[PDB]
Amino acid sequence: KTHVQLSLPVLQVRDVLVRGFGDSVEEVLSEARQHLKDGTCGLVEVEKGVLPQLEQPYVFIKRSDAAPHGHVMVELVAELEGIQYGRSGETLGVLVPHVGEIPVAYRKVLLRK
Repeated sequence: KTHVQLSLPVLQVRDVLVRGFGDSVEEVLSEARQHLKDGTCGLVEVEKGVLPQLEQPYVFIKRSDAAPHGHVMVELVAELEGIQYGRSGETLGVLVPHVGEIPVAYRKVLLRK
């Protein structure tokens, strides 16, 4: 299927134990997609102070359309040293590995795969 419905655990930034997916733009998009498929991907909502507490390259989910069954359609965009790889809409948050942290909420999305 070209899209998959997921419900992503929303994590507080200071609880995150593994603060990024890897060391290159290509690796972090790859690992983010793998973790989404395996159900081991969390979401950190971006506010002042958040991104400097996480590791670059970043992987964002961004809105890709103006929302079936409650799930916002999203796509992945990576960022490294101020340059983004991908072009999309408003950021819904930054993706990180989930390794058991307790979430504050869940965010329903329809992920373009």
